Amino acid sequence: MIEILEKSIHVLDPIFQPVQHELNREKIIQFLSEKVSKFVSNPSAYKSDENAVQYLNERQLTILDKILLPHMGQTADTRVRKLRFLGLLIHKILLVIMNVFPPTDRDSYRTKRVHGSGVSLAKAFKAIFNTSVIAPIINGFKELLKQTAFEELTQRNIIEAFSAALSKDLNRSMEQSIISGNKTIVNRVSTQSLERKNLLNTISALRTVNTHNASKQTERADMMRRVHASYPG
Amino acid sequence: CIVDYYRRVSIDTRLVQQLYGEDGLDARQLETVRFETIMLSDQELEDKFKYTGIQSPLFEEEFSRLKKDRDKYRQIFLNVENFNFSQLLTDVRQVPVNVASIVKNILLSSTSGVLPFDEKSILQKYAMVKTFCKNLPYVFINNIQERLQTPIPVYLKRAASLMRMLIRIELATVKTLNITCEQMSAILDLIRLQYTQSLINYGEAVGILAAQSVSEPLTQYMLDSHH
Amino acid sequence: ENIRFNTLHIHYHTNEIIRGEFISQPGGAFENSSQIIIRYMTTG
Amino acid sequence: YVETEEENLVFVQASSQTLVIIPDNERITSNVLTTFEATRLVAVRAQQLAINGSTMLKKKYSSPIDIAKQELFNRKIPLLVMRCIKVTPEGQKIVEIWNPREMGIPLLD
Amino acid sequence: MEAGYAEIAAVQFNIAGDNDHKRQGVMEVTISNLFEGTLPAEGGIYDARMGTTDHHYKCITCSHQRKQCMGHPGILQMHAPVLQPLFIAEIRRWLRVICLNCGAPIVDLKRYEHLIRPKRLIEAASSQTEGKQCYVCKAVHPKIVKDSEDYFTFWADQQGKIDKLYPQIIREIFSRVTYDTVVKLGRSKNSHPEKLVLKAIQIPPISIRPGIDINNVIQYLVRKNLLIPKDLQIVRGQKIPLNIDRNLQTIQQLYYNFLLDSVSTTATPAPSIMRRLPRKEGRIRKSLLGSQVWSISRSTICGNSDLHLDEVGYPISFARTLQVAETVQHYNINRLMPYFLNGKRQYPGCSRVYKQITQSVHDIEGLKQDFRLEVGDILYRDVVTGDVAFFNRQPSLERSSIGVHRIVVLENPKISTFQMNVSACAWYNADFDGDQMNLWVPWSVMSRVEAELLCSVRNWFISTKSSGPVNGQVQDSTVGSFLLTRTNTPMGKNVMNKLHAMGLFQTTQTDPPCFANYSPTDLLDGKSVVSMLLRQTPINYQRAPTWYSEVYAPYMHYNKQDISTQIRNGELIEGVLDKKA
Amino acid sequence: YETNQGRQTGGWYCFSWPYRVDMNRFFQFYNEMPLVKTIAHNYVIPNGLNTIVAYMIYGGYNQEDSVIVSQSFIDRGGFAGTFYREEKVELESDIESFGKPDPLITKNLKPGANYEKLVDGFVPVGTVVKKGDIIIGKVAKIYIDRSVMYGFDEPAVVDAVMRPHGPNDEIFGLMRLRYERNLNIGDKMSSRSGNKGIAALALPTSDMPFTEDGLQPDLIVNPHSHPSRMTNGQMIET
Amino acid sequence: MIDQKIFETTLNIDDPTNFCTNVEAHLLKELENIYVGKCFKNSFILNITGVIQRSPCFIMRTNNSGRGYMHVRFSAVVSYSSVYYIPGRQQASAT
Amino acid sequence: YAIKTNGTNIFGAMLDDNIDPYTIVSSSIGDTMELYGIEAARQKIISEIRTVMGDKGPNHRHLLMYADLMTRTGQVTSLEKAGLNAREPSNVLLRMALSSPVQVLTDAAVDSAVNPIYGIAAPTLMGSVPRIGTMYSDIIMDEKYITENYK
Amino acid sequence: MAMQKLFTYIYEFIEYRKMVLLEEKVPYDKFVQMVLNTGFFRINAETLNHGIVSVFIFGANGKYVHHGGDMRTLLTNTLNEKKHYEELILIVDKPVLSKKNILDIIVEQRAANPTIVINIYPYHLFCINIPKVSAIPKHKLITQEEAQEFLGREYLQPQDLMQISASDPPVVWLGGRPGDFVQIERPSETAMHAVVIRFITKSKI
Amino acid sequence: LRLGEMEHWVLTAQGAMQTIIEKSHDDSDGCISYICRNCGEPAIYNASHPIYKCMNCDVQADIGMVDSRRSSIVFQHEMRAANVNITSVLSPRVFQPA
Ligand SMILES: [Mg+2]
Ligand SMILES: [Zn+2]
Ligand SMILES: [Zn+2]
Ligand SMILES: [Zn+2]
Repeated sequence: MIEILEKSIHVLDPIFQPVQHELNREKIIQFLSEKVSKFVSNPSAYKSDENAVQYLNERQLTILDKILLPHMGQTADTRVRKLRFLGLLIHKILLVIMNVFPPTDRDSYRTKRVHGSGVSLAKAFKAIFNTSVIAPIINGFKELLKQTAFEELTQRNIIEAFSAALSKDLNRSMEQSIISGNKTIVNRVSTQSLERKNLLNTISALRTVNTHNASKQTERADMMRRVHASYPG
Repeated sequence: CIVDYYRRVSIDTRLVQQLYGEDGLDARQLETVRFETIMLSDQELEDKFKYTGIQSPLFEEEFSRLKKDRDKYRQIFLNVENFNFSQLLTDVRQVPVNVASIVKNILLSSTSGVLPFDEKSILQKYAMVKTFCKNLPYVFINNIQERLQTPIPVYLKRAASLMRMLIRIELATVKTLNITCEQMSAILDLIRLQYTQSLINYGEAVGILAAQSVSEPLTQYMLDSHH
Repeated sequence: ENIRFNTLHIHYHTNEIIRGEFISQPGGAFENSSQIIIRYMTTG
Repeated sequence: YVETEEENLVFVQASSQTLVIIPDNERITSNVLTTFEATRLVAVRAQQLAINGSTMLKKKYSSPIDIAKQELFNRKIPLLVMRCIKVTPEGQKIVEIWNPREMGIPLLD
Repeated sequence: MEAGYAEIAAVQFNIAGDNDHKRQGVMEVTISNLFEGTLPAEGGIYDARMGTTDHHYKCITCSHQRKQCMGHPGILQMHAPVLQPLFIAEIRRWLRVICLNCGAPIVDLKRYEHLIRPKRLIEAASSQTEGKQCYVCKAVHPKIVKDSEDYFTFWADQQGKIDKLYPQIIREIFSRVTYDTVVKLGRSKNSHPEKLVLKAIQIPPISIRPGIDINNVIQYLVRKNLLIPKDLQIVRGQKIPLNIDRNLQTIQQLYYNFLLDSVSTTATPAPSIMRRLPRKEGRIRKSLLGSQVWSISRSTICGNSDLHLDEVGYPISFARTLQVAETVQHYNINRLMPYFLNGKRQYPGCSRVYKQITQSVHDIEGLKQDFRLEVGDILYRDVVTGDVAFFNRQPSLERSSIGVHRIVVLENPKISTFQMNVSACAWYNADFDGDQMNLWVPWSVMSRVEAELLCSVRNWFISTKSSGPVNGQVQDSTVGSFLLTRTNTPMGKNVMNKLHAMGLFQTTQTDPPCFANYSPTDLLDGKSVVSMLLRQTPINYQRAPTWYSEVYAPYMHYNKQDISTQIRNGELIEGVLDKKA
Repeated sequence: YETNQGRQTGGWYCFSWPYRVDMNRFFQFYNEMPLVKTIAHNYVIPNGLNTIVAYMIYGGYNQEDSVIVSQSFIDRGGFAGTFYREEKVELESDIESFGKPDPLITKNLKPGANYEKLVDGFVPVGTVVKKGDIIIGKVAKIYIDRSVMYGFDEPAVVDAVMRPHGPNDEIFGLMRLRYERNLNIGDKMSSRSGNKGIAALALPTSDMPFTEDGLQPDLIVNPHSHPSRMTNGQMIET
Repeated sequence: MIDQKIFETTLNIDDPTNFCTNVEAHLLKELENIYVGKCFKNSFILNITGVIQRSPCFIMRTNNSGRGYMHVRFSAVVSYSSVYYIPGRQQASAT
Repeated sequence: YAIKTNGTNIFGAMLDDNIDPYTIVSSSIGDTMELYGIEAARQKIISEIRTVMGDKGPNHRHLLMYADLMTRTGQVTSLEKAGLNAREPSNVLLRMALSSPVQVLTDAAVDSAVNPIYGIAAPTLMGSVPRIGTMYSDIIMDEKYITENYK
Repeated sequence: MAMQKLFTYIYEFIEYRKMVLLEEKVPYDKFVQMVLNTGFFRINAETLNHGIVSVFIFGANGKYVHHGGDMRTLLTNTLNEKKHYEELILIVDKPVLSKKNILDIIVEQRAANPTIVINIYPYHLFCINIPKVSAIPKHKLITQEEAQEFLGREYLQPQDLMQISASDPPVVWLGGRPGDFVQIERPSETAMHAVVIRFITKSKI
Repeated sequence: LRLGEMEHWVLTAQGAMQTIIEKSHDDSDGCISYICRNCGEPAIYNASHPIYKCMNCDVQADIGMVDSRRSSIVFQHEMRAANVNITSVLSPRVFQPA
């Protein structure tokens, strides 16, 4: 473990070389916020303004608190335990590389879930709601603030802009996600037409678990179609 | 790959095979016959095939030709067995015409039983068998060149070697004793006719045939992969 | 049919070597999950 | 679409050719019709009867395929078989012209 | 005027330069309007001179209708040159071998003079040529780079300022090169780099772009060509304004998307021209190598033990749908008359006649007054028993996958399947679990002759693959032959009286043998009747049967008269007949 | 194979079938609980019949998993039912309209099509429609013709009185075609052990083999279908 | 000025059995239907003359029409903006 | 008795003095070619294809066809597109029909390839029927028989 | 090892070439120690035409297999010997065939002296009596007039024949050149041996 | 209903043609293609409206007819639209000695 980790630490990186040997947490946070955040196209103008640097650093730390291992937590006080869990994950990976462990069985059901109707519809709905609701609303508010002064406007103007921005879509997008179910439109809605050949066919349609992946020429195609030993029952 | 008028297989004009099957035979006109001399011993070969009824070095030449053919077949197919893993020597070959069947048909259609001895007829039968075997490679050419006795190309002489072997084995004087000269001429005509019928056609798309015939067992090779 | 969330899936990269993917879902079924991919590379 | 790239390596009027005909004593192709050649001859004659209708058979037949087949069998086919494998850069076509009334006929049965 | 018969001996491929397009195109496209009335707009990208996709008019150029018109190319005179999308790699190779200012080669031609011609250009391009000196004109050669944000644009940095290599001055540079440089570099005289860049592109004929979708791409291309000023004379360093620059870039990208959209080679929303070629459903493998055909039928196959192996059961409805072309001559008018007078109403009828005097086809519903045929007429008549039909099953892996069977028309209307003998399945590797098989009846005389003389299933009885037979007795007939030929039944001796011996031969369709020598109480053996069948084709056969196996032998008592099968001249007197025989 | 075929099996496809207009749906009239049933039949309706099957050789018409079917079993209602199809067409805009076209101003009349038997642009229920008959007639440019031809060779019967109001607030045809489907020669049958078989023989009740006590089979299946597939469940079920 | 010109052409035979009975006369008949009075290959062909060379009546391969073509090399007298013998026309024009 | 090994080295075994050098039999076709010549490569190809087919395998002339095609240029050429270039470089249409039509079309255009029409794919792509069996031999109308014994 | 078998089978190869040895055969010990000593070994033979053919056996770690100038000097002075020099033969280790510099020197020398033929071969071509190998059929060169009459009977151009590389073992043992025709008696399982004629194409390097 | 690649392969393996000519040409997209034979490029011919010309070399036109398929003509047009000049050599005329 120590040998491989030291080697990995000392190996150079194409991108993060400037912060590779940096012991300053703030400098690395700012570097990452420059690299990953949009809307920062010239990472030298904001550098002079200390408040811009503060904004970028605070935004990056909030983003990482929300994004990195959120299941351990989504606040600042959980950062050490998130790093403990990340170290545990790295330990498990490098244990597998030892042949101390075997790779995860890609077809076993010890590590598989079935997500139907509710989960799939919610996962498609967040994206569809974003695109068809939040984007038109933001666009309409931006247009309204273009048309009137930021202080001049009134509450009725705000409400009318809200209601008009959504005129245009959500139903069509949801119906297309249902009807198509097409894995790249990557859609997570495993859907099939309900052919009523008989009652048994319908009830077996409602009891169907689809892999719905792609898998090229490999032993994977054969192996994932076999009857796995976790299927019984 | 298309068989041309020389029965060579050529891409456009560039050769791929000097003769289609190395024998020029259609795969649909073959039969597995037994070559009765391959497994015999020298004493057994003399007992079964050497003829003693007529004193002449001519029949000694016949038997020596038979023995030379046997030695040849043994040498080539022993080498073939050598450079392979588990392909052994067998005396059952796929030939266009089964001479034994024609002989059996003529004998069962014969007008009489065992013929009385006729030395002149025996000599005529051997001489006509020898002439037919020498003129056999003209099946790949035509009867015009056979009549003109134009030299046979070497690969055509080599193509008919197996059939010359078979004819000398089956029409040996020990087996021809009950066959008349007219019956023997009929047998020779039938052999030549079937040999002509068994030749590949000018213009056959033999590449497609080979591709299909090899790709079919690949499906079963897949199916037997799990075994 | 979906892989389990909050579970480290380590399958070999059959320039890369062994790779582990951990998809972390903060809360219930509906929370959006941020996937973190750990790679061990041939560079060391 | 990406072409999976192994990217492997390697006067518009042709000069007229004079039809040189091999003398009958130097023809090396088989004197027996191939089943392809017999089939082609029967088809060509049968279509020609379909378009013209004249015949040289003393027996009446109600179908051109039968008339053509019997014409082939009785050795009175009014068509020569031109067998040709040669074109010299010198602009010369070397063919063998075979009369099916003299060639042997394949089985066709 | 005579257009004599001819066959394409060879095909030559070349780069299509400006002159080729100029002399090939039938007209010039300068108008952006697609359609001007019902007639297409004259001079547009839909002008009738290119071709017709509707029956309402003719091509003008060829005076043919939509069926007989093959399309004709057009010329769109671009106001600025464009690079040919296919040969951008060739353009890159050419720019980096010849001097930019004078055109003479900057690499040593003597190094590649000896080399094999096609690879000379690639080795020449492999040379760096950065900062090299051109001896003949004393000009330093710059570095030619390819833009990473697109496929077509070329730059050039000479240890400094990167000027853009527009198609215009690229045409100038390529025009500077002479034939000797191209020849000595291994390229053909027709492969001059000046042909790589085009000022007058070719608009494809309407035959390949019908519509009343790539026509959209062509229309936008024409509009953007109009939006470019005609006088563009860009030199190296003209620093054209950003609007002209972006418009020329849009025009070049639009042409590139018209040709090579969604297609990436080792080089480099309507699918482009080149996307239409590859893949199974592309131009080649779906249009040329394969085809959709008329006069063809498909249905489920099913067994029928009453049909010969060389026969196929054809439902009467299909025979009424498919037609056989029989020309009316003196020898067949008598036979072909019943087909005509039956018409649409009775089987065997016919509904089509091609009158040679009118050179048109006619439906027999209106041929009551003509009432007769004549020599030189073509009559399309329903399939009848005895016709030859091609019989196919996908996948077609073997030579025997397509065989010619004789048609047996089943007049019962309730039957819609293709019926064929079980022993015939071995040709097509078919079974009757739901298989579907194709059947088309040849109609031309040549096709019928060829079918019945060469494609008849008798030719495929002996496998082309393994030189053995493919047909035989399967399942039912194998076990039946075993039962018939065995010596003893559980009731005792395996005999039958004269009546049942005759019953065996009832349904063989042959000439039944003579049982006049048998008393009504005479007991015939099974080997006896099998021999009375086999005597018609006397053969000799001597082999152990599959019924006899050493693994079984310790258990069950084999009848010694069954473990050896012997046939002498068609007289089966020994053993049983089973899979081996 | 049985898991596939039982889901392909025709039966009572929907309990509310008359209210629906479904494309290519088959409603098998008679269904039977198997003499040997399973726990699955507590939860789903069985689809099929307890046909009397004789595992015997009869003339060789049942070789290579074909089935010899009694013509009387077909006629009496065995595996019969109704097969449905639907033809729906919406107007592109207000330009179109349903109705029998006038012969003069149509300018695009179908070649040789019927165009009769239409009322107000629709073929009335209970009308037999042939391959040339025009249904849901629809003209445009209100002229020009966009009418719908039947097409199928098999004649059908019309039973649908509905011109619904679609999501775009526009009308469309949506007629339903009813087909009389007995067990024709060539229709596939299969036992619950997964032995498919194409029905190829129509033997009258007199030609069917019968036991000593008058029992005859509905289906005659070849005994050769068993040993290679080892479908002993079918034999034990019998 | 009138002059003698040698032409190459491949005919098309709609009934080869009828045609081959009197090959030479039939060939001249077909040629005078085809080429007499029309501009073709920088020439006008006033009058037809004897055929230098001909070919056996080959049967067309790529079609099932049972027709033949035959190749013909014939000399014909011609009336040879320089000049525009636009092919297929019965008169020249160099206005 | 004899030795069947895993892995191939004809050169070393030929060099070893405790084994017979004349009877080296190696599964690999490349090794057999490189140390024995194209004819021994052809024989090895026949043997390997025969082994793959097995007992049910086809007639020997088909394996002969395979080997004689793949070794007709003096080197073992594959059946993949690369072998097609090696054997038939002038047949542009055949290679376009096999795979990657765009690349080979561009290469032919820049090379100005003159493609003669032969085989099956080249005439098919040009809309003509191949010159094979029924159309291999030209049929010419019999002039003297028609003039003398007809009309 | 490759060297002793090479030593016996190279004289076997000269015997098959029907060529008379000029230099006397040294024993194996002297040959093997000289190979490391001088980096090579020279064998001279005379044809029936009475021209000199030379052979060079190079050690794997020899002087002239490592770099270019030494190789160039060796061949330049050897081809300056007053000999007829109809053919010259190089024998080098198998990876050495992939050292493009040495092949460049041999190519440029061949260009310098085109009237004689220079060839380079690996050891395995001479580590066994190749003609006596079971898997190798009986190659034999036919004379130009015999091949010409064969082609004239068949109406074949020489390039229409199947091609055989001049680097093939049995063709090298025959001494075949490009533009020569080789007749091969190959065993057959369909016709019990058959004869083909192949066209020799320039050797691959 | 399709006569695919493998059906064409099978018909070729039988040396069929004729049937191939029927099914493909005369039954799917059979057409007559005219080629100048003097320049190798497609030409224009019309028997009724007596057009006999080719754009490439106008006066020098010597059109011949080549049996083809509409798919092949469209494919050639596509290759020309990609700036690849498809020129056809055409079979040379063959004459017997005088
Ligand atoms: Mg099946
Ligand atoms: Zn047109
Ligand atoms: Zn310069
Ligand atoms: Zn032209």
